[PDB]
Amino acid sequence: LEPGHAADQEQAKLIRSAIEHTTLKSVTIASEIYYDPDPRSTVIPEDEEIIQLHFSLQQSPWLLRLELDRAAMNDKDLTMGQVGERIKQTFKNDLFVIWSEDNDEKLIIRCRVVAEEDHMLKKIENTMLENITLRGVENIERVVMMK
Amino acid sequence: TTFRFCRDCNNMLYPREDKENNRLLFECRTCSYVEEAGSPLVYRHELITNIGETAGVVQDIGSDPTLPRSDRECPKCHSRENVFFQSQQRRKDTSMVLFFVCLSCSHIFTSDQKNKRTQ
Amino acid sequence: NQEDSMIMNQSSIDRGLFRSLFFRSYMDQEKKYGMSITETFEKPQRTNT
Amino acid sequence: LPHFSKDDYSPESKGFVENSYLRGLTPQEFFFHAMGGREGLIDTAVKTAETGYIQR
Amino acid sequence: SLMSCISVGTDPMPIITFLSEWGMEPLEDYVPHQSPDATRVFVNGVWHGVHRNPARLMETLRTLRRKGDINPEVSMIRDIREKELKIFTDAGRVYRPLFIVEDDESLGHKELKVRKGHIAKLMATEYQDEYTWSSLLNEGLVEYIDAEEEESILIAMQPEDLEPAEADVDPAKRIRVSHHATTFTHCEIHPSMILGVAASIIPFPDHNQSPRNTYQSAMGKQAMGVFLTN
Amino acid sequence: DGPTMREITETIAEAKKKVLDVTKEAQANLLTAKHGMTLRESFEDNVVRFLNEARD
Amino acid sequence: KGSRFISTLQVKLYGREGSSARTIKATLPYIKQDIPIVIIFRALGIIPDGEILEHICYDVNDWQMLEMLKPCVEDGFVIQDRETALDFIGKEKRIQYAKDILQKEFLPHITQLEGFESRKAFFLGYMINRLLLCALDRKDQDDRDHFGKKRLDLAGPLLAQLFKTLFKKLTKDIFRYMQRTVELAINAKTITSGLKYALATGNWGEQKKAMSSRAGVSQVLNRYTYSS
Amino acid sequence: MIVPVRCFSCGKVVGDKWESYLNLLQEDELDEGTALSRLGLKRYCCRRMILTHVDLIEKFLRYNP
Amino acid sequence: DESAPITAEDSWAVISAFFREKGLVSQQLDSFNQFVDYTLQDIICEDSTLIEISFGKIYVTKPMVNESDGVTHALYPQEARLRNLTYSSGLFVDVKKRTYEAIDKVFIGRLPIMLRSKNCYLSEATESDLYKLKECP
RNA sequence: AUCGAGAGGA
DNA sequence: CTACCGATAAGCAGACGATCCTCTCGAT
Ligand SMILES: [Zn+2]
Ligand SMILES: [Zn+2]
Ligand SMILES: [Zn+2]
Repeated sequence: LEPGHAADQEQAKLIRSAIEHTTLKSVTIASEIYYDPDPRSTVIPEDEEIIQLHFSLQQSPWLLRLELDRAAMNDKDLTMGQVGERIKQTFKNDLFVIWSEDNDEKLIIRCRVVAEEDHMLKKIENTMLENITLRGVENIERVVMMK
Repeated sequence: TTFRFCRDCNNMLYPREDKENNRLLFECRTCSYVEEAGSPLVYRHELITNIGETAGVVQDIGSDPTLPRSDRECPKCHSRENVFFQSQQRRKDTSMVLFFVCLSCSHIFTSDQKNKRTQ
Repeated sequence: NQEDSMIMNQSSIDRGLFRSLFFRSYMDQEKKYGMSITETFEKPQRTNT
Repeated sequence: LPHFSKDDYSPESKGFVENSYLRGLTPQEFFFHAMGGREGLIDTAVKTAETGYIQR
Repeated sequence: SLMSCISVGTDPMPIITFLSEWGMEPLEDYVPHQSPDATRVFVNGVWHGVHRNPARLMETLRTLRRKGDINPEVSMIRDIREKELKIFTDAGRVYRPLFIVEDDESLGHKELKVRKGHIAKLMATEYQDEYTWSSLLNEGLVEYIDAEEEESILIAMQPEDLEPAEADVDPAKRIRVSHHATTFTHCEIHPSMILGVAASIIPFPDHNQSPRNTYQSAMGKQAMGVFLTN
Repeated sequence: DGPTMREITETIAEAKKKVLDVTKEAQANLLTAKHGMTLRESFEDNVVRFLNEARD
Repeated sequence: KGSRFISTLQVKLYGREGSSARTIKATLPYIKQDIPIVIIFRALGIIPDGEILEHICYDVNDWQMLEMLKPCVEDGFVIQDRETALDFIGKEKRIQYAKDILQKEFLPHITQLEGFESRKAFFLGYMINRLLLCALDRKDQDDRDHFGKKRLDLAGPLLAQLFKTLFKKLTKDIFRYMQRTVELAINAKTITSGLKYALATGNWGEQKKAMSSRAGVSQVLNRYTYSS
Repeated sequence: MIVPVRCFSCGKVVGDKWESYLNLLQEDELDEGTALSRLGLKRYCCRRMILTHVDLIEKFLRYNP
Repeated sequence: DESAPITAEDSWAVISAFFREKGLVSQQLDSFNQFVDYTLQDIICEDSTLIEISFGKIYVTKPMVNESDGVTHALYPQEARLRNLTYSSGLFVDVKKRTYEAIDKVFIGRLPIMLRSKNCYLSEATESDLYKLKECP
C-alpha cells in the first residue's frame, strides 16, 4: 500500500476491488432470448414496471434478457448502473439497454439490437458473457487481504 | 425453454418472424409445415442451476443400503422415516445442503434455512 | 551398536545362533553339436594345449 | 470405504485416526494411514529422481 | 490379499436367456418416451434391453447365485439411482468373499446368516481330518464380491461391535467408530484379511507407522529359513 | 498418564463436536465463503484446521 | 472368446465452455476423420431429427440437454437419408465400404453381423447421453483408477494369447504345405518350441520382443524362503 | 532340525529334554508352561529354547532314500 | 444352542474353511484348468478349417519325456528339475480330411504343465506319495 | 566372452 | 480497391528422465 495510508484497512479494500478482475459471466444467473415485438411493451409480466421508465433522465423484436445474482452482487461492490454503462459502452451504438433498479425484487437487464437476426443476438450474448470486463485487471483472478 | 417437432417430418422446428402480424412462427425446413408459438421464450442459458440436484429419486430409493437415514420429521407424512443426500449436481461450487425423502410419502424436503425451494 | 548397527553375543553364536548352511550348484554338459566333435569329461593333462 | 454411508464428511470417515501407535489403529484407520504412507514412499522415489537430475 | 480370487470367466448366454424370460423388452422394441423408469440392463457392457420393476429381477438373480444356479463368481450390480442393472461374467476380475447379512426375526433388524450351528459343523469337519467352504457358499451364507459390486453394499466390520443394539469402557482399548448405519448387507469375514502373504507375519502392524510395514514386507522375502523340506 | 489419557480423549472429543457444528452449519446453508474460495473449500479448510490443532 | 479386435471409439464434444457452436463429432476405425453424430445415426437407420434425440435424451423435459444438441442437428442438415449419410463416410462403392465398417468395426461387441443397427444406434445414444451428462456437470468424470474397471491377466489368458498366435502360424503353414503337395509333415516344433521360449524368457511374443510384453511375464520363481 | 544342545543365550544343556517334553505334553497331558517348569527350565531364555523349537528332522526322515 | 449369532472368534473357523478348500495359489490353478479344460478346445475352432482339412476334439496327455534313442518315459517333476527337462504333456487332435465329392490321432506339439493342476501327477497324490516322489508336501 | 532381460542392495 | 507480406496465433514434435552396486537366466 501507499506509504500513507498503509494500514487504513477500508482504504485497502478499495484497492482490492480496483484490481480483482470481475466478468459479467460471474454475476449472471441465466440469460434468455425472447420474441418481444412491442418496443414499448412486454409479453413478460414480471418486467412491465421497468418498461415505462428509461425514457427520462428503429429497434428489433428480438429481446435479450439477463438475470443477475443479487447475492454475488455484494461480494463485489456492483451497482446495476455500472453493469449497464459497462455493457452500454461496449457496443456503443447498436444495442439499446434498459435495466432494473438496484433494490427491486429481481435484477434484470434488457437489450435489443439497433433478417437472420435470431442468430446474431445469440453471438452477442457470447461476447457479453466472455468478454465484458466489469472492473479490475485481467488475469488477476482471486485476491486476499493480509496483515 | 421447450421446443417442438414437425407433425409430418418429425424434425426440428426453427423459429421465424411474422413481421406483418407481429407473432412468432416455428417452421420445419424439411417439408413445409408451420405452427404458431406457444411461449415467447426462444432460448435460455442458466449458469447457476438447479436441475440435476434431486436426481433419479425413484421408488426403490429406500432399498438402497448405502444412503444414510436421519432422525428428521417430515413436513407432511409426519413420519420419521427418511433417506438423504447432497446435491447430485456434482460441481465445485455447489452448497452442502441435504435433501430428504420421506420414505413414507416420497415428499422431498431440504435441510436449507436460507433458500426458498420448489424442487 | 550405533547408526543402525548391533552388538551380538559371541558365546551364543558359538552355541549355533543364526547359523546357516549354504549350497551352490554348478552345471555342465558335453558339447553342443558336431557328428565328429564331442567334449569330454576327463581329468586333463598336457597334450599340446 | 464401503463400510460407510454416502455423503459422510466426519473425521473418521475421511482419514482422522483418533488413536495413537500405542493404542493401535482400527481397521479403517489402518487402511487410510496405509494410503497416506504409500503417498510418502511414492514421492521419495520421485524426489531422488528429480533431484538427481537437477544436481547433474 | 489373503482371501481374494480372480474370475475364471463363465458363459453369459444362460443369463441373457434367463433375463428375457423374467421381463425385459429387448432393445429394438424399446420406446424411451413411453417407459422412462425402465432400468436399463447390461451384460458385459452389452445393452440388451430395459426392465420395469428391477427390484424383483434383482432379487431373483441374487437368490439364484446364492442357490448355486448362477455361477457364484458372476457379479450383479443394481444401481438404484442411476436406473441401471449391470451383470459381469468377464474373466480376470478380482473379488473377495464375505458374510451375508440378512433381514431376520422382525422387520428390524439385521443378522448374519451363519450361526453357531454352522460353525460347529465346520469344526466337526476340521477335527475329523463333509461340511466345507462350498457348503457355506451353496447355502447362501457367504458371497463373492468385486469392487464394482462393492459399490452398492454396506459392509459391517465385526458381527458384535457392529450390531448388538444399544443399552463402563476400558481406557487401554483403541477407540471405536460407531454402529451409526443400520442397514447392512454384508459383514467382513475378518479385517486382517486385507493383508497379503508378507504383511501377515508382522506382529501388531496396527501399532506400526505404515511405511515400515512396507519395509518389513521387502525383508521377509530375504530372510533365511527352510524354503522346502525336500 | 492415567489422567492425561482422559484429557487427550476429552480434547479430541471437543474437536469432534467443533467439526460436527461446522458441518451441521454448512448443511443448513449458513456457512459463508471466505473471500476467493468455494463454499466447500472453506469447510475443508475449517475442518482440517480443527483437526490439526486437535492433534497438536 | 476368440479373436482380439481392440478398435477404440471416441465420441468427442468440440468447443469449450464459453465457446459457442458446441458440435459433437465421433471417431470411427478405418475412417479418415470425425463424423457429426447425426450422420452416424442416419448412416445406421434413424433419419428424423426427433427420433435421433429420442435415442439420446431419454427425457422429454430435459431442455438443457436438448439445447446442447441443437448445434448437432444443424451440423447434419446437409444430409437427409441413409444412402447419403453412408456416402459421406469414404463409387458409390464407398457406400459399401461404410455399410461394412458400421457392422464390422463400429462397436464390434454387441454384434458384428448384419441385422441390428437399432442396438448400435441405442448404444451410441447411451454414450452421448453419458458424455453430455458430464459436460452439464451433473455427474463426474470417470475414476481411471477404480479397481472394478481393471482386469488381471493370468496363466490361462496369457497362455491363450500365445497359443492363438502359435496355432495360427501352425495353421498358416499347412495352407503352404497344402500348395506344394501339388499332387503328415505337421511341424510340431512350432507349438512346442514357441511356448518354451516365452516361458523361458520374459518375452511374451516369440522372436518379436519389439512387443514390450517382454516385461518378464514369467520369471524364475524364487525360493529363498517359503514366504518368498 | 533336531533339538539344539545347550541353550544359545546361557549354555544349559537342553538337547536331552526334547523327548521328555514331548511326553509330558502327550502322556500326562500337561501344558507347556508347567511342562517346562518340571523339566527344570526356569530362566526364560532356556524356556524359549524348547518352546520355540520346531522338529523338522521328522519330515526329513520321511524321504525314503 | 445352534440358531445363536456368531462371535468374532467363530470367524477363523470359516477362514479355515476357505484355504482348506482353495489353498494359497488357487487363482493360478483355476486360470490354468480353465485354459486346458475349455479354452484350448476353442482356439482350435476358428480359422481352424482349411481349403479341405478340419479340426476337432483336442486331447492332452499326462506329462512325458522323449528319451532320444529309446522309450517314451512317464515324467515326474523331480526328474524334470534334475535333468533340465520341460514338464509338459503332448497335444493330440482329431483331424478330418474331407475330399469333397463335388459341389456342383495327430501330434501337435507339447504344452508345459502347471504343477499341481488337474493334468499334473501331483494333483491327487496323498502326502506319503509326495515323499515317495521327492516333491515336498 | 558379449547382447538383452529380470530380480535385488544402499 | 484487390493483393502482398511481415506478422502474430494456431499446432504437432521430442530428448532428457539418481548414483553405485550385486546376482542369475536365455540366447548367440
Ligand atoms: Zn416437416
Ligand atoms: Zn412425508
Ligand atoms: Zn538359557
